[PDB]
Amino acid sequence: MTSLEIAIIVAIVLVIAIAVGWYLYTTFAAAGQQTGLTATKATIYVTKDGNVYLNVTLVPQGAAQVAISSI
Amino acid sequence: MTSLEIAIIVAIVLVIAIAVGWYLYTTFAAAGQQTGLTATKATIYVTKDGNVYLNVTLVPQGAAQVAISSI
Repeated sequence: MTSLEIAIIVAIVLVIAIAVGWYLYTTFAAAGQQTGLTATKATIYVTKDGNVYLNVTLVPQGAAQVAISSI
Repeated sequence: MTSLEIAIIVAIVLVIAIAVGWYLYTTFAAAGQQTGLTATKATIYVTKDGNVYLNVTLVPQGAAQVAISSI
């Protein structure tokens, strides 16, 4: 087909290819941030007056600021 | 044919040829401006008070001012 046609088709083709490629990149960058909490040490402490409190040690697995909902 | 005829025919022929040639040029110049958006980084952010906002990085593919319709 005429070079005009190859011009049009290559333009649209390149736009679509770049879009999909950097879509893959962004999906990878979002999947790499999957995170979660893990505990390495926990011993509930109790005082003489009845006050209790948990003294735990956390380590965030991943690269993010995990949000604690409830204990 | 008589040079009168060749004069007439070459005039009309040259007009038509120039018209079609610069038609091809203008079609190429219009096809070269095919454009589109592409994203390279996107991470939705959320505040403590519930306000959310997307912080994306855009790069226009092509040579034009793309118009965003909806997200």
